[PDB]
Amino acid sequence: MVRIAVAGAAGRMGRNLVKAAHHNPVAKVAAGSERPESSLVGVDLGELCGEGKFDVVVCDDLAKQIDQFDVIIDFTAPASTLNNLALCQQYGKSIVIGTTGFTEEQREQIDLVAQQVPVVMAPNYSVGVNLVFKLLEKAAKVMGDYCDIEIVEAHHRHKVDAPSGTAIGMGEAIAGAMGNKLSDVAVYAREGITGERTKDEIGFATIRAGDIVGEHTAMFADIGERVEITHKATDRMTFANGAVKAAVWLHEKPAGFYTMTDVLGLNDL
Amino acid sequence: MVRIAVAGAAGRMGRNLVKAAHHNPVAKVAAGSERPESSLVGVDLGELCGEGKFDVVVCDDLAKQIDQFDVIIDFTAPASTLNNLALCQQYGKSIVIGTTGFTEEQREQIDLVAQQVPVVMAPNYSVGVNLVFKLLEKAAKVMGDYCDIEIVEAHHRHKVDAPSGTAIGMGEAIAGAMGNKLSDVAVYAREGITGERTKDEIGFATIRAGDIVGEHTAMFADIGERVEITHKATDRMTFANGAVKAAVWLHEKPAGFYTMTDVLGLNDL
Amino acid sequence: MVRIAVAGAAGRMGRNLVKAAHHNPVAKVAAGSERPESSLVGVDLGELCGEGKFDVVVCDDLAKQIDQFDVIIDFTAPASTLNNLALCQQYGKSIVIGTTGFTEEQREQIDLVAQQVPVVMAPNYSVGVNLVFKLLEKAAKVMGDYCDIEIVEAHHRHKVDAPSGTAIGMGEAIAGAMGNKLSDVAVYAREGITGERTKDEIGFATIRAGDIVGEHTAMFADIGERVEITHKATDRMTFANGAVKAAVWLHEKPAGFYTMTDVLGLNDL
Amino acid sequence: MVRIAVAGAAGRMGRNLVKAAHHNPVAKVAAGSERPESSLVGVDLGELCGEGKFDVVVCDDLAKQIDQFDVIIDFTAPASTLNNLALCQQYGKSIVIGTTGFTEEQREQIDLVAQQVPVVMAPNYSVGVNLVFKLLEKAAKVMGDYCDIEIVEAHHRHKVDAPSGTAIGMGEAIAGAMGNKLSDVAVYAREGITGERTKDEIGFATIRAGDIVGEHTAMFADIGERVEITHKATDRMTFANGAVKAAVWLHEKPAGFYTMTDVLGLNDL
Ligand SMILES: NC(=O)c1ccc[n+]([C@@H]2O[C@H](COP(=O)([O-])OP(=O)(O)OC[C@H]3O[C@@H](n4cnc5c(N)ncnc54)[C@H](O)[C@@H]3O)[C@@H](O)[C@H]2O)c1
Ligand SMILES: NC(=O)c1ccc[n+]([C@@H]2O[C@H](COP(=O)([O-])OP(=O)(O)OC[C@H]3O[C@@H](n4cnc5c(N)ncnc54)[C@H](O)[C@@H]3O)[C@@H](O)[C@H]2O)c1
Ligand SMILES: NC(=O)c1ccc[n+]([C@@H]2O[C@H](COP(=O)([O-])OP(=O)(O)OC[C@H]3O[C@@H](n4cnc5c(N)ncnc54)[C@H](O)[C@@H]3O)[C@@H](O)[C@H]2O)c1
Ligand SMILES: NC(=O)c1ccc[n+]([C@@H]2O[C@H](COP(=O)([O-])OP(=O)(O)OC[C@H]3O[C@@H](n4cnc5c(N)ncnc54)[C@H](O)[C@@H]3O)[C@@H](O)[C@H]2O)c1
Ligand SMILES: O=C(O)c1ccc(C(=O)O)o1
Ligand SMILES: O=C(O)c1ccc(C(=O)O)o1
Ligand SMILES: O=C(O)c1ccc(C(=O)O)o1
Ligand SMILES: O=C(O)c1ccc(C(=O)O)o1
Repeated sequence: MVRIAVAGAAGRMGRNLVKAAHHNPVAKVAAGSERPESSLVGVDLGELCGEGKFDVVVCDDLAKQIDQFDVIIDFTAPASTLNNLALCQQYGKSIVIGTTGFTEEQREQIDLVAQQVPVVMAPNYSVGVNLVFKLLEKAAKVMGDYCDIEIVEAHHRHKVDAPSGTAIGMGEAIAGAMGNKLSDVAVYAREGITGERTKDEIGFATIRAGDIVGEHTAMFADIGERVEITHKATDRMTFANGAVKAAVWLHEKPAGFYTMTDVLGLNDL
Repeated sequence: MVRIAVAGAAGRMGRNLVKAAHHNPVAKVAAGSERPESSLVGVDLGELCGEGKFDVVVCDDLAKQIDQFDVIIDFTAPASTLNNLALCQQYGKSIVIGTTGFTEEQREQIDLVAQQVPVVMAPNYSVGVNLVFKLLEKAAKVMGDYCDIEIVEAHHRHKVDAPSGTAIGMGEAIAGAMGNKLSDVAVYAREGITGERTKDEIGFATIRAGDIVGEHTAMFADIGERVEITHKATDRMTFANGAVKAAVWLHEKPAGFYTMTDVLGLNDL
Repeated sequence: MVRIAVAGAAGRMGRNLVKAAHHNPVAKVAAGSERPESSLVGVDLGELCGEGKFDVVVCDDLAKQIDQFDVIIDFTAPASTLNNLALCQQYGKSIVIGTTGFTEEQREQIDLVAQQVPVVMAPNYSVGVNLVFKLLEKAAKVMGDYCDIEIVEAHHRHKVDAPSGTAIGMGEAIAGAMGNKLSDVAVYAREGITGERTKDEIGFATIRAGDIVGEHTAMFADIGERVEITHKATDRMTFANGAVKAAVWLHEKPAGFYTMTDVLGLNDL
Repeated sequence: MVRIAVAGAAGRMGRNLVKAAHHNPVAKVAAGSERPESSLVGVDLGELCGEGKFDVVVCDDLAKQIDQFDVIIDFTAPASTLNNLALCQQYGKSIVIGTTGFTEEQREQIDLVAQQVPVVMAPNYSVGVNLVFKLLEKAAKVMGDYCDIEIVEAHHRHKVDAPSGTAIGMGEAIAGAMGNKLSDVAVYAREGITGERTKDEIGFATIRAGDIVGEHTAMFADIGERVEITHKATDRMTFANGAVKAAVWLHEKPAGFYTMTDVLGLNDL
C-alpha cells in the first residue's frame, strides 16, 4: 500500500492524479496541497474530484502532512517542485516529477538531490507513448535504412507549438536508433515545388483541429508495404495513470534518477 | 471514333493512359510524345506499355502528328502542358489536362484559352474523388461555419508538388460552398510557434512516402466530434480510365472549361 | 420552459443528460429514475454528476413524479423504455428515445404508440452522424451499384448490443437509397470458409474495446479505389446536448414519430 | 542455384511468385502447376506473367516434373498443398507454404510431415508483418494484462477464409507472449446481445472488399488511451519476394518446421 501526496491537487493534472490514485488499488490518496492563498485549502480531496468523501483535506503545505504520505506526485511549477524535493530529502520521501520548464541550473539541482532521494522524472508519463518510443526503436533498426519515415500528429485547436513535443520525441527515438541526429534529417513543412523526397528525411505532418487530445502515427513506408505505429490519447487521465504507476513502483526503491523507461521495464523486453 | 494523343507517354501516368486508350474501342491510340532529349522517339507506343506493336511511334513534338489526333491527354509538367494547349488553339484540337503544380498566372492562362478550346481540367480523374468533392460541399454547408477544417494527403515519394492538386481541389470545393476564396483561408505549413488556430483557416498536411498512389482525408472537427471523409487510390488505371472517358466525352463538345464533375454528370448531387 | 425527466440517470448517458439539461437554459432537470433495486434511489440528481444540489431526487419509478415533467429522455434498456412510453401515453407526455437493441416486434410497437404520443427516436443524437446518414445516401446512389459496401464500428467495452444502432442506421440509409431492404443484404458475421463475397451484401464488422465513445466507418470499395465516410464521437456530451435539443424541440409538437433529421432540419440536403 | 516449382502458377500469388523467382538470380523457375481441368495447362510460364518465353510449361501435376525442381512454393488451397507435401516426402523435396485456411486436423498433419521434410510455413511472407509479430510480443508484455486487445483485418473480395491467417498469426504471437492459448481467448463473431466484453478475449473483426491487398491492425485499448500497430500490404510482390527468399534459404536446411521469423533472423529482436 503506497500513500500518495498530490501536489497542487486543484490543477488540471492534480485533479486527475487524485482521481487516478483513487482508482489504483495499490495506492491510497493520503495528502494533497494547494497554494496557501487558495480557498480550496480545507476542502476534502474526494469531493474535489467528484467522487465522494475520503477523510483527507487539501492542505496549504505538504510539510504539514509529511507523516501520512510515502511518495509525492508533483505536476505544479518549478519553484514549488524544488521545495517538495527538499522535503523528500529531509524526511526520507520519494517524488514523481511531471513539472516542466526548469532552468538548466534547476535541472542540475534535481540530478544532485536524486543521488540521495528516489526520484522519477519523465517528459511524458503515458504508458502507451513510452511503449511506442521503444517499438519505434525496434522498427527503425529493422526497416529504417530502406523505408520512408513519416511522423503525423493531430492535436486540438489551442495547441500553440508545431509539431508536438511527442512527435519530436518519436523522431529522436527513430534517428537515435539509426545513429543519426534528428535535426540533420527532419523536414517540418512541405509547400510548393519540393522536388523528389530525399531518402533519409523524416517528414512531419501537423493537424490542428477541434478538441483532439492527441494522435500520433509513425509510418515506415517501403515500396509494396508499410508499417504504421499509432498512439491515441483519449483523456488527459492517461498521463495521471502513468504517474501513479510510477509512484507505486518508486515506493521503497533506492536513491536514483529514474524515468518511465525504468518504470515500464522497456530495456528488458 | 476519338483519336487520342498521349503527352509524355513514357511517364507513370502516360504509360497507363496509353494502356487505357488501347482498352477503350471508342478511342484510338493515335500519337504520343516524350521530351525531345529522350531517345524513346522512334519507338512504338504499344511496345512501351508492354502490349505488342501498334504501328504508332513516340514523336518529340505532337506538332508533327497534328493530323493524326483529335484530343490530347496531358499528364506531364506545367510548361509542356501550356505548349500543348497552344497547339490545340492553333489547330482546333481538344485537351484533357491532368498535370498539377501550375502557378496562379498559368491557371489564368488556361481559363483564357478554354474560352476558344474544349478543355477538361481536373485535379483528379477518379469517380470517388469527384463524388467526394460533392460530399464535401454538403458537409461544408452543414458543419463548416462552426468546425475546424483540415485536409491531409499522402503520396508516393516521387511527387514533386505539395500539397496535391486533389487536396487543393477539396479546399476549393469547401471554401466555395461557404462563399469563401481558398487563398484567403488556406494554411500550408505549420512550424514552430504558430499560436492558436484561427477559426476560418483550412489547414493542409502533406505526407510523402513510398509508393502511395494517393490518399486524401478532409476532416470537419467540432468540440466533441468529427467527420472524416477519406479517398484512397489503389491503381493509376483509376485515373487513366477516367481521363480517357473524359477525352471521349470532350470530343463532342464546344469550347469551355470542363471538370470531371461535368463529365460524370455529378453537378446536381 | 421544458421540464425534463432523465431515465436511468446514473448511467453513462443518463449522467451526461442530467448535466446537459442543467446547462440548457430553456430546460429544467425535473425528475430522474434508476432501477428499483438500485441504492442511488433517494440521492439528489445534482450530487450524482457533482453538479451541486438540485432539490430533485432519483425515484425508482417516473410514475411517482409524473406531474413534475413534460418530456422523458430515455437512454436505458429496451424493456424500461417501453414502460416509459406507456407512461407517456397514459399521462400525455413526450419521449426522446436513445435506447438501442430493440427487437423488430418492439420497434413496431414504438411506431404504433408514436401515432398517439410525440416521440423522437434516433440511433444517434449527434449532428455529425445525422449529416453522415445524408452523405451516405448520396454516395450510395453514385457508387453503391458498382461497389462493395462495408460498415465497421468500434465502441467501448461495456456496450451490450452489436452492431451498434448507429451502424444499422447507416446500413438502412444506404439500402433504402438503393431501393433495397437491409435485412436482405446484411452480413453480420464472417467466420471460417465464407467463400467469395457476394455482390449486394453489406458487411458489418464490430470492435469492442476500452472506453471508445464511438467510431463508425462506411466504406464504398471498387477495384482501384475506395471511399470511406467516418464519424468519430469523442464525448457523450455530443449525444446528450443533441437529445436535450431534441426534447426542447419536441415540447411544441403533436403526435408523431420524429428523428434527429427532423429536429435538425436535414431532410432535403 | 535453387530450382523452384511454383504451385498454382496462374493464381494472384502464383503469377507474382513466377515473376519473383525469375528476378532472383540465385533461383530459377523450373516448374509450375495448375488445376488439371484448367486450360493454362500447357502454357509457357514466362508468357503467363508477361515477361517472355522460359521454355517451361504449366503442368497439371508437379509429380510429372519432379526431377526438375528442389523446392515447391505453394500458395494455392489446403487439399492441393497437402498433396504437394506428400510429394515432397516421397521424393525428398522441400516446400514453402503460404496457403491459409487449413483445418486444425490438417495443421497437425503438416507438423508431422515437417519432421521428415524441410518446411517453411508462415501466414505472411512480408518483412513488415514479421517485424510486427515481434512488436506485438513487446506490446503484449507491457499492456496486454490490463488492455482490451482487438484485431481488425481487411482483404479483397476474393479471399475465401476469415479471418486472415495473418490475423490469426497476430493473435498467436500476442496470446503466446501472455502465456495463453489463442483458442481459449479468441472471439471471431459479435452479433446481437453479446453482453459486456470479457477481460481476456481477443476480438477479430473481418472486412472483405474491393481489391484490398491486405490491411491489419492490432489494437491495445485501455481507458484513456490506445496503441495501434498497423500493417498495410500494397503489392503482392512483397509476399512473393519473401517466399522466394524463403525457398532459397530452405534449400540448404534439414527437416523441420520453419517460419519467416527463422528465415529473416528476427527471433531475438
Ligand atoms: N504528459 C505529461 O507528462 C503532462 C501533461 C500535462 C501537464 N504536464 C505538466 O504539468 C505541469 C502543470 O500542469 P497543468 O498546467 O495541467 O495544471 P495547472 O497549471 O492548471 O495547475 C497547476 C497547479 O499547481 C498548483 N501550485 C502552484 N504553486 C503551488 C504551491 N506553492 N503549493 C501548492 N500548489 C501549487 C497551482 O495552484 C495549480 O493548482 C506543467 O509543468 C506541465 O508541463 C505534463
Ligand atoms: N489529375 C490527376 O488525376 C493526376 C493523376 C496522376 C498524376 N497526376 C499529375 O500528373 C503529372 C505527371 O505525373 P507522373 O507521376 O505521371 O510523372 P512522371 O514524371 O512519371 O511523368 C512525366 C512525363 O511527362 C514527360 N514530359 C515532360 N515534359 C514533356 C514534353 N515537353 N513532352 C513530352 N513529355 C514530357 C516526362 O518525360 C515524363 O515521361 C504530375 O503533375 C502529377 O501531379 C495527376
Ligand atoms: N442514440 C444515441 O445517441 C446513443 C448514445 C449513447 C448510448 N445509446 C444507447 O443508450 C442505451 C444506454 O446506454 P449507456 O451506455 O448510457 O448504458 P448504461 O448502462 O451506462 O446506462 C443505462 C442506465 O439505465 C439504467 N436502467 C436500467 N434499467 C432501468 C429501469 N428499469 N429504470 C430506470 N433505469 C434503468 C441503468 O441502471 C443505467 O444507469 C444503450 O441501449 C445504448 O446503445 C444511444
Ligand atoms: N502466406 C502469405 O503470405 C499469403 C499471401 C497471399 C495469399 N495467401 C494465401 O495463399 C492462397 C492463394 O491465394 P491467391 O489470392 O493467390 O488465390 P487464387 O485463387 O488467386 O490462386 C490460387 C491458385 O491455386 C490454383 N490451384 C488450386 N488447386 C490447385 C491444384 N490442385 N494444383 C495446382 N494449382 C491449384 C488455383 O487454380 C489458382 O490459380 C490463399 O490461401 C491465400 O490466403 C497467403
Ligand atoms: O487504338 C488502339 O486500340 C490501337 C491502335 C493500334 C492498336 C493495335 O495495334 O492493336 O490498337
Ligand atoms: O492530385 C495530385 O496532385 C496527384 C494525383 C496523383 C498524383 C501523383 O501520382 O503524383 O498527384
Ligand atoms: O448507435 C449505438 O447503438 C450507440 C451509440 C453509442 C452507443 C453506446 O455507447 O452504447 O451505442
Ligand atoms: O493472411 C492471410 O490469410 C492472407 C494474406 C493475404 C491473403 C490473401 O490475399 O488472400 O490472405
